Amino acid sequence: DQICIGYHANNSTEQVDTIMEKNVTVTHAQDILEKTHNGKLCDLNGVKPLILKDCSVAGWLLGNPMCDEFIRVPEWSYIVERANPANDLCYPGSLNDYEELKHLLSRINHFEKILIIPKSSWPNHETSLGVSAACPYQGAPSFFRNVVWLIKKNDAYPTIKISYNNTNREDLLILWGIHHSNNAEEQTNLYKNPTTYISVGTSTLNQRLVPKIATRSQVNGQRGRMDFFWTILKPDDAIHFESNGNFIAPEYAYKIVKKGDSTIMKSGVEYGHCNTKCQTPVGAINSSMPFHNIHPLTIGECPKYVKSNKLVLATGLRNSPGFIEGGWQGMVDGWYGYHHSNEQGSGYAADKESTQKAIDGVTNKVNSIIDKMNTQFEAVGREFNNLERRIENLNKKMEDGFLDVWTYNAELLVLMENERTLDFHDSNVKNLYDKVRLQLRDNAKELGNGCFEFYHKCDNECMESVRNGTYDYPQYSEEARLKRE
Amino acid sequence: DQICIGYHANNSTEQVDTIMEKNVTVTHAQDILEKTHNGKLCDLNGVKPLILKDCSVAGWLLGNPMCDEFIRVPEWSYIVERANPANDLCYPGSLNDYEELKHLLSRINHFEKILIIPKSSWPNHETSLGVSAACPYQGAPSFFRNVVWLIKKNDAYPTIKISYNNTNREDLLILWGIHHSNNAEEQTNLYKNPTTYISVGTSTLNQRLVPKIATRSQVNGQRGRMDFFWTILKPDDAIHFESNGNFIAPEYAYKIVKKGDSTIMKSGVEYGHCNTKCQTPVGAINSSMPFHNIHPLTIGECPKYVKSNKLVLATGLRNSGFIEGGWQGMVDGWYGYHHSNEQGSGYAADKESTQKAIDGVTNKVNSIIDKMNTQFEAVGREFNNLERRIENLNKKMEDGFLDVWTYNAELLVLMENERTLDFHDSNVKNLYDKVRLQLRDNAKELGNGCFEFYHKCDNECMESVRNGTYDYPQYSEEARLKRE
Amino acid sequence: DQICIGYHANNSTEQVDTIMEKNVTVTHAQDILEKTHNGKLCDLNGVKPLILKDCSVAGWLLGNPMCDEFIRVPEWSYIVERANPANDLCYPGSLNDYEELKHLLSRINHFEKILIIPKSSWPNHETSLGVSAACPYQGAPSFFRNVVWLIKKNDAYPTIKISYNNTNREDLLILWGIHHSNNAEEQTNLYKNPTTYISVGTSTLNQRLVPKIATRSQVNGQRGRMDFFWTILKPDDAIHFESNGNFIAPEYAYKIVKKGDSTIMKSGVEYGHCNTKCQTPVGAINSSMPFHNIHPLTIGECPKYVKSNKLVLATGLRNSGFIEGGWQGMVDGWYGYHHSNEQGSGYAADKESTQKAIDGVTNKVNSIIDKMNTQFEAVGREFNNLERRIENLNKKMEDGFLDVWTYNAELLVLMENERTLDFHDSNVKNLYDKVRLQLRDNAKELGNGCFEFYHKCDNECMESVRNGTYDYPQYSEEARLKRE
Ligand SMILES: CC(=O)N[C@H]1[C@H](O[C@@H]2[C@@H](O)[C@H](O)O[C@H](CO)[C@@H]2O)O[C@H](CO)[C@@H](O[C@@H]2O[C@H](CO[C@]3(C(=O)O)C[C@H](O)[C@@H](NC(C)=O)[C@H]([C@H](O)[C@H](O)CO)O3)[C@H](O)[C@H](O)[C@H]2O)[C@@H]1O
Ligand SMILES: CC(=O)N[C@H]1[C@H](O[C@@H]2[C@@H](O)[C@H](O)O[C@H](CO)[C@@H]2O)O[C@H](CO)[C@@H](O[C@@H]2O[C@H](CO[C@]3(C(=O)O)C[C@H](O)[C@@H](NC(C)=O)[C@H]([C@H](O)[C@H](O)CO)O3)[C@H](O)[C@H](O)[C@H]2O)[C@@H]1O
Ligand SMILES: CC(=O)N[C@@H]1[C@@H](O)[C@H](O[C@@H]2O[C@H](CO[C@]3(C(=O)O)C[C@H](O)[C@@H](NC(C)=O)[C@H]([C@H](O)[C@H](O)CO)O3)[C@H](O)[C@H](O)[C@H]2O)[C@@H](CO)O[C@H]1O
Ligand SMILES: *[C@@H]1O[C@H](CO)[C@@H](O)[C@H](O)[C@H]1NC(C)=O
Ligand SMILES: *[C@@H]1O[C@H](CO)[C@@H](O)[C@H](O)[C@H]1NC(C)=O
Ligand SMILES: *[C@@H]1O[C@H](CO)[C@@H](O)[C@H](O)[C@H]1NC(C)=O
Ligand SMILES: *[C@@H]1O[C@H](CO)[C@@H](O)[C@H](O)[C@H]1NC(C)=O
Ligand SMILES: *[C@@H]1O[C@H](CO)[C@@H](O)[C@H](O)[C@H]1NC(C)=O
Ligand SMILES: *[C@@H]1O[C@H](CO)[C@@H](O)[C@H](O)[C@H]1NC(C)=O
Ligand SMILES: *[C@@H]1O[C@H](CO)[C@@H](O)[C@H](O)[C@H]1NC(C)=O
Ligand SMILES: *[C@@H]1O[C@H](CO)[C@@H](O)[C@H](O)[C@H]1NC(C)=O
Ligand SMILES: *[C@@H]1O[C@H](CO)[C@@H](O)[C@H](O)[C@H]1NC(C)=O
Repeated sequence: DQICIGYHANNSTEQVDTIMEKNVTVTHAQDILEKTHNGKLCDLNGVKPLILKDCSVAGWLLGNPMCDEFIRVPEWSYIVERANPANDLCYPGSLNDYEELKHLLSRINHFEKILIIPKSSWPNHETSLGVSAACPYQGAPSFFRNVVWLIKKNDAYPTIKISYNNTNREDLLILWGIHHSNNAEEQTNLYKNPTTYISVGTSTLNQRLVPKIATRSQVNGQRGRMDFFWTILKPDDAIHFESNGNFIAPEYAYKIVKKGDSTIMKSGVEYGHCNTKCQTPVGAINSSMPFHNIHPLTIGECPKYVKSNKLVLATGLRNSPGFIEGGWQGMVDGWYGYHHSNEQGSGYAADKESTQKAIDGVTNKVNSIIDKMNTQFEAVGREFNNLERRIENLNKKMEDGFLDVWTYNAELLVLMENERTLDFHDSNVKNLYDKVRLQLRDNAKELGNGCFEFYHKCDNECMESVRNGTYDYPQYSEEARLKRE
Repeated sequence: DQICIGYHANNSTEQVDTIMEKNVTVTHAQDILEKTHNGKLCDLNGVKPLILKDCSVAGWLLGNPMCDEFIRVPEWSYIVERANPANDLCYPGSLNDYEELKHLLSRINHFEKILIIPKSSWPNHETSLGVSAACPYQGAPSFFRNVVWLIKKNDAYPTIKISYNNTNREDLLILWGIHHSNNAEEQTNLYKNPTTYISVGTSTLNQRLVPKIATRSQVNGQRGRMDFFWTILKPDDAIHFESNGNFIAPEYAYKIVKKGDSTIMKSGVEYGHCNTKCQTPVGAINSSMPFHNIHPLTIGECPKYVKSNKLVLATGLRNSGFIEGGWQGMVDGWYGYHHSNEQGSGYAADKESTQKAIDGVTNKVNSIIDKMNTQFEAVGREFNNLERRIENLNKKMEDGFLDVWTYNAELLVLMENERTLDFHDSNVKNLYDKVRLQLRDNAKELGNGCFEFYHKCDNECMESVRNGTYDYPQYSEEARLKRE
Repeated sequence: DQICIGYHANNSTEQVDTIMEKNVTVTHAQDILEKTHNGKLCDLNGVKPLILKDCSVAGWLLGNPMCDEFIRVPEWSYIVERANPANDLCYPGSLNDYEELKHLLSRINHFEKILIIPKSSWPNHETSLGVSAACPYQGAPSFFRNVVWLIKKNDAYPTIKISYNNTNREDLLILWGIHHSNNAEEQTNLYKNPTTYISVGTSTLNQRLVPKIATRSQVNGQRGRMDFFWTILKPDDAIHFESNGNFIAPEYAYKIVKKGDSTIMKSGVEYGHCNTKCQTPVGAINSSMPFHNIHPLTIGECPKYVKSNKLVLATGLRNSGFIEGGWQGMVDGWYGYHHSNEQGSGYAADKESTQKAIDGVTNKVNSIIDKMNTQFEAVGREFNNLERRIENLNKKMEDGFLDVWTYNAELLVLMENERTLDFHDSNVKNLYDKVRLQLRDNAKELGNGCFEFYHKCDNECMESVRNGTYDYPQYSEEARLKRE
């Protein structure tokens, strides 16, 4: 006749590492690292991204003939660009502050193309001959759709003086450019005048562009270049152009309303008609876990990126194949409990109160570590050019330093807390064993294995009497007194 | 006749959370989060700020007529500027490298205006016509006080060639500028010469400026523009100017002595006459706590900013089981005993056990506070509209450290509070063990944290049990015959 | 008559602090902070540094006569410049994007100087008169060796139009330059061409340079200046120069193959002919420790820099559940017993319990060391005077991380030290409870961790209780009357 107190055992193969012990198989565990993604590019917080297909932001904006004339998506959360975009700037050249303009255009709440300077405005210049082979539409020479390459008319290029007053209530993005000639003959042939200039003026802008006529390498079959420039014209301000040649004049402009900032994501995954709080170039993370290892360049409210394959928190008990030699595989209905083997039968019992008290606390342990990382803001990727490598290395030092801080702190926290959890489980059993110690002072002997040697007989009902804390010690005290022999 | 053990209880309503348990009332606690500021702007480590009031750095350096002429103070710890300063470049234009100038001027050990090029130095040029409505003073057109807008004299503008050798043993901040005419007629009207230049050269400078005669939009009623430039002439170098028009010449310069940095603060709070090691745009912080939630953009040896409303550390016992709860009747300690005797009944406290615990939890709180390193850091936003990528980097940095310090501080608190509550429980159970070992069969294990005396213990006996000097041989026979 | 459960004591003078207790003398400890360096500049992962000595990256690159040697290292891992290199640009001027060039050049896999434009290519110009006293060689006017200063021939300077196609499969770093003369006479007496230009064109480059004839200050005896420029010619592109005069033309160029990044180190210590994974400006760190306090500016796979001077982890026990403890006699374990009978008295140790403690504390120490993730990094200052806002961002980032690692590492030591000392206390209590449970009735507990055998037990039964093989029915209640 004896009563026993032990812990639970199941068939789990999951192991956890603690600060002092490694590879400790436990009954229950919880990974706080997310490794699952959608494999698709989703909407970010309800807004659809801008997916440019093998075209760059410059190509799309300036109107490369090989790009969708109108995306007519007025709003986007992020811009999706392929790694090495194909079409780009068909006529060789450059766009000023490109990387800044891209940051400006990463998240837009209104985008609408408008016609600010119609070709009718150029009565003494040729608007139809400004085309090239480097800019093709269906094999045919063409040019950027949103600008106008003006050339001489009647061997004469009269000085242009045109102004546009932004009557709209929205800011305007206005793009224009300068054509660099190749020799003096080419200069006079397109623009009668040999010495040329472009002057651009707004309330904040004061620009003097002058063409550079030199020998250059051939790119897309052209040795000349075209440098482009942009400005943001505020409501009720006016832009003032003046030139006598080499002018790539604006024809269309863009109404921008910008309330937020994002980044240009470089990815090739397809739009999945989904929504997500966190987008990575490889797929979307819908998770609440504090840490992830999917991809560094996330956008949105994301878990912290760590260099870890697994971060498993123990939520259970040491599994089995110290007074309590091991756990009971037969106690399938509890975490802490009792065992009896009286004259009538032998059975396994579970301590509901002690069990729930621990299940609540251990889940509170996981939820605390999970939910205290409520610090989730917005994020960005890569945005620096070839002569900005020092700032790029700055961003990399930062990302790596944060990588090291989160990974050390997360891996150590799991190790420190898992040691405490397993200890917390050990202390719970010992207090239960001390509960029956005080209930059966001399009416039972200390066997030492977590079991108690009943001098007197207990029925299955007396066993539930030691359990339930409903046992009378003087009821059987004299029987134990005689059992001493 | 019985003896018991029990922990102290208060009227405290303070609640702490642990890693496994939430909303646990305690008798004592401490918040390691600073939440208060003095509501004023103060001297930082003894040095008064420079409060440009509705003036920008540009309009104070150049002489805007609506800004303060004199530099009252030769040194400052930080600059305070309003959000959208009203008096800035009154004539429309620009100041080169303005953010870097601002950063340079943000903390200065010595600033002193000096006249470098007297207005007498310009005999064949006009020194008095160079005003504008855009820069008004007392109802009349004026201009920046620290430079000169030279104009033609007798319909002629002789090519200027002037040099200034720095003989001041300290660096000099020198400013000049270029005037952008509006049309070829304006140009000859102010400077007879239609094509003009400005050549500035030092030991390190090689600059050539040319006006941009072009149609611009009216700002402050002018379509002209004035671009200003600057430089730091070293203590034995000379600056050489040459121009034949459009020259905004330097008249005054500043002797600079720079030994530290500390960004421009944007606040509208008034200057209280106080000192602080830590200044925010809303107020100053006088604290030794590790963490705070006052403002992101501090200056000085400040606590770490976190996104937390409170960081409370439990330093006491759980407030009102095996001990059946706490004793609100206990007044003179944290761990105590209960005499229940026919001679007398009362409460007593373990003097050493309590003091060992209050010293430890005090060491726990003091350790968390004292291990924080405070480095002088000036957090400010110093990037213009075409510098938004670098601003994003700074944001990511600020935001990352915020997320680290908040996560650590929140989890440190939860974790150490679970340990603090179990540390009180272990110290209590050790007192139960001391009494249990001294009286095995002489006392009875009631199980509710109390002992049942078979023997009748004097109030002198009761102290001996606490003193750890009970003699089981004294009346072990009493218990033998009592067990019936 | 007595057996006792006690712990080890030694003669260690090492103290560690804990979250609740300070200056706790322990038996064994481990400092996880590295403080020692060999005092030499070493190779990084088997690659030699490039130790420019009193020469700048521009002097070495452009071929300063005073620079001691031509190109000698074909691959490097980092560059070593002296704080203020003495040589640099012997003729006064500048080099465009010098700090971005120094970044690219910081870690180069392949580097080879090649002759791209021989002097035979300048028939109608003079390639021999392009010298200056500023570049002095051996007491004689000289000049940069990798670039040629072209001068008129027969009072004529015919326009240069020249193209170099990159026929190599490696990229080519090409440097050219422009000379700013001082007055219109010097311009004619050197280039016989009053208005001059320099156009440089590649597949990506489209430059126009025009001299600035202007009064400047004397540097190294020259009021003139030379501004140099560089570009990277890709493997099948060609560069095209055109120039009326003032051309400092490329003679030599460098084959570049770049496959990783580093930074430039400012140090004066010398090569030790050693190899390391981690390099500071004062020496090299060969350590697995997670934290170090040597220098902030490290290149390589380094530990985290912290401000602390001691991070001592505790691996043993307190030094003078036995109340006194402090058994200086025990030498072969941490936990053990002590016997007392007619044969004699001596100390014994528990092998199974002690070993699991040593396994545990060392696995903790290893876990703290081993869980640190080290990335290759290069901490250096790469910003100029008009970049001090970026420098501050760097400083804030560095200083922000220093504060993060210092606090967390300090609390880690403190928290885990106190938990380890207390877990050892649980282990000696596990031994006492095992002994007390077996001696159910035949023995009394004295209170000091010891047990009084009423029925005196000799050497033979001491091993049975120790081994857990104690036979309770074998000898029992022999002398109940010993208690009387
Ligand atoms: C307008 C044109 O086609 N010019 C070509 C030139 O013809 C001259 C003619 O226009 C003029 O009236 O009379 C002179 C003789 O007095 C010439 O007959 O002949 C050159 C020699 O072959 C051509 O150069 C070639 O240009 C090629 C590129 O063609 C395009 C281009 O597709 O980019 C043709 C475009 O029509 C033209 N654009 C405009 C707006 O007129 C451009 C433009 O000239 C350049 O892009 C500006 O730099 O050029 C190849 O580059 C080829 O290698 C080159 O020989 C002239 O195109
Ligand atoms: C010096 C002056 O007042 N010029 C005004 C000009 O008068 C000319 C006269 O100076 C010359 O001798 O003879 C010609 C005819 O042969 C003229 O009579 O007349 C212009 C037409 O109204 C004025 O333009 C107006 O300028 C306004 C601004 O006035 C100020 C200013 O307050 O900024 C007046 C200042 O005295 C003057 N500064 C200097 C140093 O002389 C400036 C200066 O001209 C500009 O700032 C340079 O761009 O202008 C308004 O802008 C108004 O809209 C405009 O019509 C000439 O001011
Ligand atoms: C060859 C000669 O005699 N030139 C005369 C000048 O030497 C003299 O002005 C003086 O120039 C001095 C430095 O002389 C060099 C130099 O840079 O070291 C000597 C070089 O031969 C010469 N290089 C060329 C390509 O001609 C060089 C060059 O002229 C300048 O560097 C152009 O910037 O000058 C020194 O700086 C003296 O302080 C200065 O007086 C002038 C004026 O008298 O007449 C020249 O004939
Ligand atoms: C463990 O027990 C569950 C009970 O449903 C069973 O489904 C599962 O297959 C078992 N796993 C192994 C490895 O036996
Ligand atoms: C340089 O060489 C290759 C092969 O000869 C040729 O394809 C290329 O066009 C050349 N580039 C120039 C600018 O001459
Ligand atoms: C643009 O139009 C409005 C209304 O006619 C006017 O007030 C404003 O001054 C104009 N801006 C410019 C630069 O012309
Ligand atoms: C996202 O994760 C939560 C649990 O973290 C889950 O309940 C939810 O179904 C997931 N979202 C989608 C679209 O499946
Ligand atoms: C709690 O007790 C103290 C005196 O011990 C008293 O000053 C204080 O007002 C009391 N607080 C409450 C809420 O009763
Ligand atoms: C400035 O003054 C001192 C003494 O007159 C002189 O030694 C120095 O060369 C001068 N510096 C310049 C750039 O003229
Ligand atoms: C700052 O705080 C301390 C501690 O509360 C206080 O004694 C003092 O009055 C305050 N004084 C100053 C100068 O900040
Ligand atoms: C402590 O004992 C060791 C021998 O193991 C000895 O080398 C050392 O000098 C001793 N230190 C002191 C302070 O006695
Ligand atoms: C680094 O330290 C260990 C231990 O002292 C040593 O065995 C090893 O030789 C050292 N390696 C180098 C390259 O110095």
